[PDB]
Amino acid sequence: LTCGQCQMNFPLGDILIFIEHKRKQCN
Ligand SMILES: [Zn+2]
Repeated sequence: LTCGQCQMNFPLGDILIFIEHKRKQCN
């Protein structure tokens, strides 16, 4: 997944990381 806030791209199977960032790291 890719998030503009963190401006980073992730390959398939790494969606878990995206959720964590948007959890408490993406405020
Ligand atoms: Zn983010």
